[PDB]
Amino acid sequence: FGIDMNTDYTLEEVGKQFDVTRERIRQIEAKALRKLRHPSRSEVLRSFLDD
DNA sequence: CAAAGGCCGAGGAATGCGCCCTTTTAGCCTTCTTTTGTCAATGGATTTGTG
Repeated sequence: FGIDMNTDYTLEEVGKQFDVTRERIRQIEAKALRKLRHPSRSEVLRSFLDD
């Protein structure tokens, strides 16, 4: 994502700095998103949702 | 000898105002190549199982 930097880096350019061919980098993004998906870790972020 | 009237011009609303044809320009619309995000394999290095 683009937090605290002017991008928006993409998977190949990300995995360059981690030496992954973008597949493990996809997996790592997915794992972090799943971890933050948990309640008791994202109740505030839930409140930020508007609906 | 003047007066009526015919003439022209100087000033305004407005019921007033192009069309047909050639030629470029914009943009949308499809078709294809490439960067990118994804699913599944397939080992391989810690984590645990064991006594």
